Parts: sequence; C-alpha cells; structure tokens
Amino acid sequence: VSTFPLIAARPFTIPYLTALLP
Amino acid sequence: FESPRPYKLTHQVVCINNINFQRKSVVGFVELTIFPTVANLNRIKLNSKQCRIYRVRINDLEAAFIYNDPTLEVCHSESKQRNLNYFSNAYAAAVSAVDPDAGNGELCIKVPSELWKHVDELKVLKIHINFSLDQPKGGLHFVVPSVEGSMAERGAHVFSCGYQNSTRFWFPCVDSYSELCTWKLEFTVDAAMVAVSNGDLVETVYTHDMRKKTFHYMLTIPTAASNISLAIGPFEILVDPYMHEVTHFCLPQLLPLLKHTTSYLHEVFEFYEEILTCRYPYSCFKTVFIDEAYVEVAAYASMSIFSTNLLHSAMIIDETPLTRRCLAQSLAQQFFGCFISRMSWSDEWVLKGISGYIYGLWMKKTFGVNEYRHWIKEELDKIVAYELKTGGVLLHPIFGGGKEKDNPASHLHFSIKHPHTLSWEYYSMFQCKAHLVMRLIENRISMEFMLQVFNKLLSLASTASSQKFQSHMWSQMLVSTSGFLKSISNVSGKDIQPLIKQWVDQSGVVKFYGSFAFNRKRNVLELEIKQDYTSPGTQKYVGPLKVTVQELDGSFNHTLQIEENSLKHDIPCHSKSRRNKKKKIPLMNGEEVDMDLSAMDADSPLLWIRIDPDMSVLRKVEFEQADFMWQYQLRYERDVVAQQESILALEKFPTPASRLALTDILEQEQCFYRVRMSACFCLAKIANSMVSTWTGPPAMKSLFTRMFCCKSCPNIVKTNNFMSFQSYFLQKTMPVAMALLRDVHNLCPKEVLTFILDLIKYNDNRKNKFSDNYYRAEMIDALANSVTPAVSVNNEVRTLDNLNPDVRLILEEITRFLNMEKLLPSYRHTITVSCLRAIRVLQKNGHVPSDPALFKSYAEYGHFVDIRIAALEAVVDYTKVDRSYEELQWLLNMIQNDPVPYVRHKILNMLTKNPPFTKNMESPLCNEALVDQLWKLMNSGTSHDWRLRCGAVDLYFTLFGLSRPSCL
Repeated sequence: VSTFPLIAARPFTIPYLTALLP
Repeated sequence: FESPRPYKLTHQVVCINNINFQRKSVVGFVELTIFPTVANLNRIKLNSKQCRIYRVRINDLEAAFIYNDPTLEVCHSESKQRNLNYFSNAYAAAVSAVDPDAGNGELCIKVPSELWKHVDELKVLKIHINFSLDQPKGGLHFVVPSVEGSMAERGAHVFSCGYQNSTRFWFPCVDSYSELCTWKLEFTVDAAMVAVSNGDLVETVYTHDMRKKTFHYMLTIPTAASNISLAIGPFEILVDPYMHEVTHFCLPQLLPLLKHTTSYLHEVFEFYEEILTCRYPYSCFKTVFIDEAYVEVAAYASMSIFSTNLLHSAMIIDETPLTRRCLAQSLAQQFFGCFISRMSWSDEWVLKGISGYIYGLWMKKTFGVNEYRHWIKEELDKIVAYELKTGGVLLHPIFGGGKEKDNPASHLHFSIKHPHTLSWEYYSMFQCKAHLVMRLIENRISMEFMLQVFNKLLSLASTASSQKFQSHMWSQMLVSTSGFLKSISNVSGKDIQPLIKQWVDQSGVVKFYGSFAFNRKRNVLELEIKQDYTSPGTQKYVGPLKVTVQELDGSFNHTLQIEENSLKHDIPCHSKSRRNKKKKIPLMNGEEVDMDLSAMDADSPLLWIRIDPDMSVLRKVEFEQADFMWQYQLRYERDVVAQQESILALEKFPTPASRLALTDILEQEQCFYRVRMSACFCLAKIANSMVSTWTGPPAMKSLFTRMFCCKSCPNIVKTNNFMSFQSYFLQKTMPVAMALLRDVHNLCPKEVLTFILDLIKYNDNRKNKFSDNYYRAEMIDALANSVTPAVSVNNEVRTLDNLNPDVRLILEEITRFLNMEKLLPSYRHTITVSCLRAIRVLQKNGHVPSDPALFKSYAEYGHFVDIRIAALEAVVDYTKVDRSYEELQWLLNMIQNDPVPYVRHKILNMLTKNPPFTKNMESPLCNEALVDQLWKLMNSGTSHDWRLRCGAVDLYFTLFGLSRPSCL
C-alpha cells in the first residue's frame, strides 16, 4: 500500500467504445 | 475442366426469422433450385453442422433424413492409438468423407420412388427445409454487452465470423465452394438493427407493418455459398463523397472515426481499375466493423467484415499503414473471393497469389516503393524462417488419389485436398509464397502481360456472369490453375513450367554458398567467383539464374548460373581502374558523388556482390566480402535490401569505431526509416562489443544532440518534434537501442537509465496534434529492455530491499503509466500492453516475484483483446519457465471455455511458438493425465472451429509429435 499500490482491473462491459475514443 | 460433382444448382433463398437474444437462437427455412445430373440420385447430400433440422420437404413431400457428425471424435472414444500419425490420417480421411466431393453422407435425404420416377421424368426440383440454429457454438456470433436489460437492445450486434467453409456451420449447403448460384435472402430484423449481406437492397419498406422490419437482399450476380454473411445491429454511414455508392456500417458512438478512416478508399478503387480495366464489378461495396474477428482480414462478396481495431481516427499515426494496408487485402481478395474461384482446395494458390500480389502493386504506387521492397524482405523472412522450422509449403495440383499419400510435406499433417488440416503458420506462409511466386511470374513475364492475362480472366468471367444461366455452359468462373497456366502461355509461352516445378511444385528454400574469390587481384585469371551450394534437411538445387555485381564506378555485371553446382565463374570485367586518385568519380551510378581510397584499394576494382537484387529466388545468401565493402555499401547503395543485409552482416562480427562512424553517418540524412531502426540495433550489438574497447563515447546521446534542436536544445531535447515522420519513427526507436548499450561491469547503462527517465519527464501538451502515445510505449519498452538479471545474488526477491535501486524507479514509471491509462486511457491500452510485457520481463529477472496473478487478472473477460492477448503471451512464458501446472490447466480450460475466437487462436499459436513441456525434456510430467485431456480437446470440445483443433494438432506436433508419449 506504500510503495506500489497498482489499481486492479475494472473489467467492464464495453471495451471498444472506451479504448477507441479520442 | 468440369466438376466431378453432380446435381447442378441455380438459386437459393434464405429466410432468417425469430432471431433470439435471450435463448439466443435463430430459425429459418431454405429453398433450393436443383437440376440433378443422373437418375437414381436418391441419397441427396447437403452438409452443415450444429443444425437441428425441423423438417425437410420436396414439393409437399417430406422425404427421408440422414444426419451424421463424423466431424466429431473417433468411432471408439478410447482408441488407444493416441499419437499423431493415426489421428492425422484418420481425421483427414474422416473430414474428406464429410466432404461431398465423392459419394458421401452428412445430409442424405433419400428421394422416394414417386419422386424418383419424377427424376426419370424431370430433373428439376425445389427443396424446402425448416431448421433452427441453436445457440451457435462455432458458426456465428451474438456479441452481447453484459447488461441484458436495455443495452441488449442498443449495444449488441450479431454476425457470422468463420473460415472459408464455415457456411456449413451457418446454414446447410454443398461443399460450400465451387457451386455457382444466385440468392434471394429474407431477413427478420429489428427496425433499428440493420442487417447486411451480399447482393442488393431489392425489397424493403417499413416491412410487414407489424413491429419489425424484413430485408430482401438479392444477389443476382452468380456466386458460391462461402461469401454470404449477415451483420445485424450497426449504424449506416454512406461514406460516399467521391464514388457515390460505398457503404459502411459501424456501432454507435464510433461513427465520426469512419469519417477519417474510410477515405483513401476512392484512391484504391481508382488504382484497382487502373489495373484491371473494368469497373468495380458489382453494384456496391459494403463494410462492417465489429468488436471481434475470427480473422482480422475477412473479406466476402461485395462486403468486408472485420474488426473495430482499425479505425485510426485522425490522430493515431502508427496505423497510417495498417488500416488501409488491411483495407487493401479486403478489396483484392474480395475480387478473387468474388469471381475467380478455386476448382479445389488443391487449386487455390493462384487466387491468393494474384490477390496479394495486386495489393503489393498497390503498395508500390501508394507509399514507399522502398517500403514495398522492405515488405518483400519481411516476406522472405517469414518464409525462410518457417520452412527452416518446418517442411515445405507446397502448391499441389497432385492428389494422393486412390488412398495414396505422396506427402513428404506431411512433416506434420495432411494438405492435399483440404483446408482444415493446416496451421495458421502454414496458411500464412501459403499466402506469402503466393506473393513471391507471382513476383517470379513478373520475373519471367511483363507486367503489361500480367494486365493482359488478368483482363482476359475477368472479361471471360464477367461475360460468363450476369446472364440467364447458360445451361451446361456456365462454370467459366472456376478459373483454376491449369487453364490459367494455359492462358498465361497463350499470352506468352515461355518455359514457366520449369518455374512451376521449381517453385509451385518443389516447396524448398534455397540457400547459397556463392563463394567470393578475387581474380584480377593483379591476377592472370580475371574477376572470378565460385558458385556453391549444399545444405539438406530442407534444401533445393536451382541452377541457371544470374548474378548482379557493382564495380567501382561501373557496370552492373550480371553473370549466368548453371546446375551441377561445383562451379567457378567469371565477371564481365571492369576496366583497369588505376590512377584512381585521378579517376575520382568515373560515373558510379548516375551523378552519385563518393570518394574513398579507404578500402583495400591497391587491387580492389570490385565493390559489391549480389545475386538477383530484385529478390527473384527464395534465398538465404551466405558469403564473405571485405568489411570495407559492406561498410561502404552502407555509405550508400540503391537497395534497402543491400542496406539491411549489410546491417545484419556487420551486426555479426566487427568493432572498429569507423563502423560506428559510418553507422551514424547512415543515420543522419534522407535515406530510409527502418534502415535506421536496424542501424540503431547495429549500434546496440557493436557497443555491447565495446566492453574492453570502449573507444567511442557513451553512444547515441550525441545523436539526440546533433539531430534534434527544438529551440537549439540546450542539452535536452523536449518538445513538439512531430509532423516529420522520419523523426517520428526515429525518436520512437532510438532510446530502445540506447537501453541496450551495455558494457560488462554490471552492464551499467546508468547514464542511459537516468536519461530515459528524463525523456519520460519531458512530454508534450496538445501542441503536438498527434496523440503522444506510441512514443510513451517504446520508451516503456526501452525500460523493459533495461534487463537487469543479476541483482538478487542470494534471495533478494521478496520485498527485501524494496528491491534496488533503479529497478524501483522503473517500477515507479510503469506504475504511473498503468494508472494513467487506467484513467486517461489512450488508444487500446497500448501503453498498458507494453507495461505488461515490461512487468513480465521484470519477473524474468526475479525482481518482482514470479507470480501470475496480475497477468491472470488481465487475462480476464471484460477487457480489450490486446490487453488480454499480451497477458496470455506473458502467462504462456510463465508456464514455460516456471512450472505452474495449475495455471496451465486453467489455460486449457479457458481454451475450451470463452466466447472470443481470436484469443483461442492466439493462445494456441504462441503457446506452440513458446511451449512448456517440451518434447523429450519432460520434467513436468505431461504423461500423467495431460496427454489425456489434450487428446480429449483434440477430439472433444473443438468442433466449434477447424483451426482450434488445428492448433491442437500443432500442440501434439510440438509436444510428443511422431510417437507414443512414453506413457505405455
């Protein structure tokens, strides 16, 4: 929790509308 | 000439009704228009899978019904012969029997004696079949956002992905290729959800006036069954403005991206009819984008249906090739998935030949004739690498007919009559050899004659199309290998049947020991070099060709070759190039300007060896020159081919600092992009050879100095360094090779480390209009190429130092970018992908411990493909080196169980490229039960698609190929 607390994965419903959105 | 297939066919009608999103099924009736060939044609066979028929009928007569699935397992489930060879042969014979290209049975409705006497009277019938696709478990796709309440209405789509003959898996037909028919197609659609298939919008108003709509697509143009596919749900954009009928379909909130994406298409159609001298031989062209692909390319009749990864919406520069690159394939194969058509699987190669070659011709006259040649070199890279991994990629006309084999290329599996035996490695290299054999047909025959041939092809085809069905006189659109060859020789009869029997019919790559000798080294013998070759395992002996040599400032000397290859040969000699302080430039190549006496120039009137710089013969050339000649070729040559091959040859051995000098000199001009990328990797290798010979500086910092002035750049280059795409790729590449620069004390790239961290600091605002994305990605990969294997001397894996020291800084940066792309996300989580590769390489040096649960949490369902695909590559190497049995079991269970095809494709592909459990090295004990489950997954659970069990065939190729697995 101190040095590197990476956010875990969300995984959500619709990936393409998110990852292909300027 | 003709088909050995009876019962000629004219027309067919589909009618999809009651398409479900909840129990997720489809019902429909088909009708077929048949002219039978001979009487007693009783057990009429069609073919499909995963199709519960509801009823069959011929003219209000439900006749008989036969329904087998030998595409499933062995007739005994415990046939203990659990090796390759029996399974390969048995499966080959099995699915050959599944094919109706013989008297066979999958759907043999028997004709009753009433209707048999009608056959004796009239061989004209109609066939009406009610049937229902279930949840499609290997034929179709119901892409569903996991909401199911309301967004199942707006947010889902439905289509058919599949391979060549997957029309079987969608609705019952023939051996689906090579049956010329025409179709009327009835589509029960939502009023919003638009369905797109072949043919034309022939009958649609607000249809049936009740709650929904219903579409009539009629394809009048006579085609075959493996072109038909229906994508249901997207949104219309005509992206017409230049050619008025170009039709595009994409999911909502994706639309203006097409407004950038789709254009340049008009230029492509302009190019293709500059080739073919026709029009786009159709009504319209239809294009569907989709979040999935069984295959990224996929191209059907008047319609290409492929992924929503290729939008490249106006700011995303690195898909400047790729998008229209793949669009090129989705037009060219279109035409030859249109009209020219294989008479058998063993007849195809001309198809993919001419299609891929045509879009190679596109790649000439669209961008980068030097990148065109670069692309050809990568083709040879793929082909040489694969047929030295494996056996040949052969283009049969020849059968093993009569239960015969005749297969030296059965190094794994069957090929002769069948698509569905092959690997994607094999099928890819099939297409690659297709490109290069059409280049050989350039090499014997005029491009103008190629235009002549193809125009004659399409003239005869388009003539033979679009008529009243000339009875018995119609199959001219099967334009396969033999008559095509005949038409070639009719245009110009040359000795191209030797070209066939060399390259079409001897699948062998040819290395070359053309051994450099040096006559006129003030020698009595004059300018001589010996020809040599022998290297079996996979060899081939090609004789009579020629040889291309550059003199000092003089003739491109070209010299014949022979078979019986213990040969010595001469050169059409240069002049006495003497007093060359005075002979400064006697015309090297045009008005090129160069002077060096730096080489061994007492008696060296030679400059460069070459065999066939236009890359005729499939080659892997091995020889030796003076290193001066290689470096001076890198001072200039008019071939990217020559430049990167001297890049490789000087990546092997040398380290003078003059090498470094000429490398950097090569990097700073207008020469070529990717030349400079491999030149960076040259500097990487050679400065890694500078441990005791650190003569030059800490390299390449001076290259960022002397090449990059923002505002004269007072010691650090920062800002806005784009719109000049030489510099774009070059800045994208160089710090990776800088992160390679290591000299053996602790390999110590500390200056480079801190420098790259500073590069990551100084990134730009929206002054760069270009989405500063991949630059981040490869700076991250440079950090991934800061491979430090040797910190943990004894046990330092386990939070001990909070492991130290620069590794932690790299961890800080990658942690930042992972959470930024969790927040920003910029374009496909491409940064996240490079990060995941970096984190695995950190596990491969034992700094963050070898634990998969991160990557496991990125192999999950609801992420992007590319994330998921890189996580699977990672966890595959995890199960390679680490011996995790359990996650392997998980992996195979997910190979069984997930909806996405392309992950199964790539799991099995790079699982086989990067295997654990490697054959005859069996420490992790596959013999226990893993062979059992693997044999099961070859048999069971894999009738979804062909290529999944083709990959399982590849698994048993690699893991314990040609034998018992040492179980019993």
